Amino acid sequence: NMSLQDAEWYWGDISREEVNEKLRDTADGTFLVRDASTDYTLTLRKGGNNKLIKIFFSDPLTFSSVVELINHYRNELAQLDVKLLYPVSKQQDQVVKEDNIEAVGKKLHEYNTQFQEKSREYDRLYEEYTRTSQEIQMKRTAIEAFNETIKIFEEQCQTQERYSKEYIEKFKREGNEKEIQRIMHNYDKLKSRISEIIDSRRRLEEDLKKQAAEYREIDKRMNSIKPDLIQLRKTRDQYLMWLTQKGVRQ
Amino acid sequence: PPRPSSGELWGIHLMPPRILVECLLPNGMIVTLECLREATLITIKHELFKEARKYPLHQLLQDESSYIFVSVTQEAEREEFFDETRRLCDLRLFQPFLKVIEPVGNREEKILNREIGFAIGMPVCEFDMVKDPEVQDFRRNILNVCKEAVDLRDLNSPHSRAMYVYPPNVESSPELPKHIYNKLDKGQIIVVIWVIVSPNNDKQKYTLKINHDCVPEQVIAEAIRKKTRLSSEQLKLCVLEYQGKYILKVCGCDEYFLEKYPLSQYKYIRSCIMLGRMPNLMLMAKESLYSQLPMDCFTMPSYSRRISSTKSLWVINSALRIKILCATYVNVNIRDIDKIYVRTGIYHGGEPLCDNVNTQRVPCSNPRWNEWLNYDIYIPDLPRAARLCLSICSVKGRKGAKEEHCPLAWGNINLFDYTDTLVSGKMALNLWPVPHGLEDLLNPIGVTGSNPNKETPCLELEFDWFSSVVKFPDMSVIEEHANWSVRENDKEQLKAISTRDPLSEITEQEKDFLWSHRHYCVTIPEILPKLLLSVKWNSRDEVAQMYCLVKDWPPIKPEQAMELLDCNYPDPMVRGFAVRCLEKYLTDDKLSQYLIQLVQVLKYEQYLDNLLVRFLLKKALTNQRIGHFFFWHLKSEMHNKTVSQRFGLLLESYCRACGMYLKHLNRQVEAMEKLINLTDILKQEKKDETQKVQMKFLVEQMRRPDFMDALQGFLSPLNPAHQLGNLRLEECRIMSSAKRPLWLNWENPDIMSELLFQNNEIMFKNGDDLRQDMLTLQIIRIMENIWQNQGLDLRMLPYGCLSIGDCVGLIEVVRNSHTIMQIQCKGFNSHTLHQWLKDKNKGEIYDAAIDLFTRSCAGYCVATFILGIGDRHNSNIMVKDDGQLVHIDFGHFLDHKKKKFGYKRERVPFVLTQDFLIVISKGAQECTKTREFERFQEMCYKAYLAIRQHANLFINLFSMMLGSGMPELQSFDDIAYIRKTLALDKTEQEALEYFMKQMNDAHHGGWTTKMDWIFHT
Ligand SMILES: C[C@@H]1Cn2ncc(-c3ccc(S(=O)(=O)N(C)C)cc3)c2CN1c1ccnc2[nH]ccc12
Repeated sequence: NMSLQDAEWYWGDISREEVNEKLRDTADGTFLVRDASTDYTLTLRKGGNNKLIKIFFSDPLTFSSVVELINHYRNELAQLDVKLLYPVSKQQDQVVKEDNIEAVGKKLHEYNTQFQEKSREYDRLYEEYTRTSQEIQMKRTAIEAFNETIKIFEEQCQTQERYSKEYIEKFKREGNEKEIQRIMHNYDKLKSRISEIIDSRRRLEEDLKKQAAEYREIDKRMNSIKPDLIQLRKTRDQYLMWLTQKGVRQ
Repeated sequence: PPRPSSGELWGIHLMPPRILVECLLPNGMIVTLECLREATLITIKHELFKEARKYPLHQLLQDESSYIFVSVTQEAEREEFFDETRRLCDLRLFQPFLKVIEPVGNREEKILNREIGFAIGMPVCEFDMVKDPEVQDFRRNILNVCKEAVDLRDLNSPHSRAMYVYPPNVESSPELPKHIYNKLDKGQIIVVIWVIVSPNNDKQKYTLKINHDCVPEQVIAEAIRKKTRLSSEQLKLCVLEYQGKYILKVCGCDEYFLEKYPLSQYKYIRSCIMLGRMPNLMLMAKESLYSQLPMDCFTMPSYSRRISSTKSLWVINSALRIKILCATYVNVNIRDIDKIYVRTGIYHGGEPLCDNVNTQRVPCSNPRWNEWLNYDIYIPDLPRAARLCLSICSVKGRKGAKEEHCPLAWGNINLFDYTDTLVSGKMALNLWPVPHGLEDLLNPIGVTGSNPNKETPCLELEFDWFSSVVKFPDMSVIEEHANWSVRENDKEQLKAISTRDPLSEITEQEKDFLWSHRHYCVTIPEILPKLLLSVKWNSRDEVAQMYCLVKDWPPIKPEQAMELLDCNYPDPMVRGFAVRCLEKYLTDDKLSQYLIQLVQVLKYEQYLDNLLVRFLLKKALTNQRIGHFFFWHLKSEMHNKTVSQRFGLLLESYCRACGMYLKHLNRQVEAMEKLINLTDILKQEKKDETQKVQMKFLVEQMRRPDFMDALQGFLSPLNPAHQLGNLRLEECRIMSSAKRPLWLNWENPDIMSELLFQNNEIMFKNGDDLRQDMLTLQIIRIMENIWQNQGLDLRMLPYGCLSIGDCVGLIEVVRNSHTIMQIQCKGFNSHTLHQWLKDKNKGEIYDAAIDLFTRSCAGYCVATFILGIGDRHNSNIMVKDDGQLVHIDFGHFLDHKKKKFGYKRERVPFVLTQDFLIVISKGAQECTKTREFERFQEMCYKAYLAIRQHANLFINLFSMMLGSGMPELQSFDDIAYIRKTLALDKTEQEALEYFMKQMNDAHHGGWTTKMDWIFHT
């Protein structure tokens, strides 16, 4: 009960959504105290969840102050089976390394400029990512349609062969040169066509190999921007909060 | 696979007028035949078989009538063309060819499977291929719902057929609001009954006056009496005994009064009373309709005829552990990130059952771990709906001590399968891309199961082996374990907890309280969602006890049971209870009103076969109005690989049993494919061409017989009671906006179209995501309904909007409307808007225009503020000539500016300009001091508090839409915005003070309250 509003764990007028960002992926024992929607609310991290414990905890009240109730469980805490360990400190003062309103304001304008430019590049990359992913899907469907087409034209050669074998046998024995030439001319036209369909599939397979490579490169570029964009927003938002606190408040 | 485009060939949107077709004869010969792009297959076959005589081995060819054509489609399917009346341009061919074959197998099954496959946008044969026994079980087992539905349809034929095709468009309750009843002349309505006195089809009107609660037959009886003849009282009574041979129809559309409901309970009539408009009905013979209704026949498909030790989970004495082996690859820049690891969690809904466990960090180039991960959960303590949620994350530890963690790919797996077997052995899981905007390392809201695209990061896993197959215990075993597990100011506390919103904070003290009083809770059954969140789901002792309470739990209102179907309630008993409530109490009216949310929560279901899908399919197959929207909402998501298998299998079972509606739906689908293709040509090949050149191309292609055949004579997908007749091409235009939407106009072919609307105007838009508008418009309809039922006549007039696919849909055009910018252009001054409305509404009708403007303006003022709609301006707000305000293109809702700008404030999208204030104040100098403005403020205050009282419904509706994939609706923290705008953590009086300050800040003063400061009186 040494201090009052000086305490590092007290945050005051901050929403549950803000506390959820502060406790995200934190170890069991992480905690912070804030003002209730009314009276205060202690939020404790336990088993991957944030636990809301109201401060009025049980009816026989042995706590004299908010700092006395916290420090009692901070040192030694089942009556469940969890003791208050690492408190979220007001660390956030270090993010803004400027003295006056003018210098902070100048740095916020810089960060916001960088953030909007990086946001615009991220959205452009995301549209390219989507478009590339969609076109890769189309080329994969078109290759399957080519495979099926080539199978049918091959079946056609086989069918031409089965049905002409005995007729070419007879025409050669009957001396009809014009009739054999007409058969092999059609077969040539069929083979010429299967060659053209095969080359078209081959070209599409190349374009897909190239677009699949572009995709991996777009994915890599986005996996690089994402963390840098998040950090930039965090900085920007921290400088904005600094200016709100330093400036005339309602 | 699904068709890449809506074009006539692969890489060719439109075929040239004449095209060369490679024809493969059954003798092995190839013939190149030039065909007209729109020639039918019967013509091509005849032209081919004539030509084939000039080619070798012609003697081996049978009569042309012995053969049909077969070819590869844009879906990579070998389709048999049994319908030779179809045109070459409509065959969806991959390449220009046709193979001649002798038709074999079951002709009937093949034709039906093609029709279903066309509707669904996916070949049926693709399902027969699927190796998963859960899919094959779904396909066979769902057929009992199909057979039930079709048998209920022939129960009382033909009335039961008519009731399916034309269900009554009725409200949920016959009771009318006082202000609606007072619009009547001592409980009586004046109705106009029309008779088509055949032949020559001559119209006669009967201005009839009857009681609002008159059943349709009672209305028919009065029309019989009031008919022009001469007969006495006893003669008019015996002629009335020969009635019940007639039915009532709405003039101008396909709405029928087939059921015995009060006339006022019919939405058309209720709307008529409200608007003060005269109801125009058409009397027709029962036989005229019953003869037009065909008998629907369901056929058992071919796949139905063919076929595709155990330890309890509770006897397994160990903790949970999963081995993460390796990942094939990750797409990362090795110079930008330091290490990669696998993040895992055990979830029940979006709540972890224990702390998250990570693997060790490893290099980008070498994604290998071979690490058993240990979870703080006893294997018997695993709830039935438990899931493994994982991701491969990247770590960038370059700036100070600060680390940057980002997910690269994610995946979710049900720890128990559809047969209650616990996962065992080795498992390969294909991972999914991270959704845009998602920053969390795990995605527990995301779908479960492997990514169907196998050209993605594949994570190799290993589950424990227990020398046998582990099954989750049966209910009998669960029930016995619950028995082994075993002043009144606290009764008031439970009442306060039950009234709170679904996303209000619940303390650990409240959880322990709710759990301690779980048996009294049964007195307040609506406390169930709050109580279920109090349960420790990581403890089989508590769950077993919760299952016992749920089994005997009293039913709750459907609007409350709907919450138990969202992503926070995954337990099959909880979801089962929720479904049983909807079966008993959910009306067709409300089912149609919340269908979109009910379809999205299907995505949350762990398995294909469940009580919800069976309930929805039964209803879609019992009511065509539901069936229509059930089909279109499922079809609109068929491009989405996360849900395409589930939605495709569902759609297959729907199309197999919907009867004749499949033919009407295929007509809608082909009209849409041609609109998609037309818009694709304009956006791609013709994008650098002028509006005049684009319009010449448009009028030329729309005039093609194949285009005129597909886009005339079909039902409107926005409302199937609306018949789209002949296209009025002189009214059809391309809009000057970026996405170049089509503004289309059709004739209404209804014999009495002039009494409803002679023209049907619809906008077709390709390029924009229409789901946000679709959701916004639906919320506006629910808000207006709350308002009307509470006595507030704040007319919104929300236009129809339907998403039909990936950034493609239909938007209903609001008749006789003009943007504020259009009015401002015709004039410059701030009085220009009020001047326009004076010129449009002269003398006597002036007051009704200002009133309508004020009422609609207040509705929009409150709705846009609560929702956080996209900013309003003179180009997205319109006014009808009667005064009715209509807001268009909402696009974004909730905190859509949260990331972009760090500012934390609730926006006022709709700030009433001096121009709007001048209208409300009837041209006064000081606008905010008028009695008109004071009355307008009172309307806003009433509208706002009315929505705040119904907050749980709106929060539930947004919670059910988290599955959708809308960027502004990804987490419950996104829904937190309406908790702020509705000031749910404040008192009713503080909330009104809050709304007033928001309006005061945006309008720079003028907003007052007649009520006192201390107590609002
Ligand atoms: C089809 C919907 C609803 N609707 N109803 C009537 C109109 C309309 C359009 C223009 C004009 S005008 O300016 O006087 N004119 C002479 C050109 C007058 C009325 C509209 C527009 N609208 C949208 C358009 C685009 N994107 C949208 N997203 C959601 C709705 C929406």
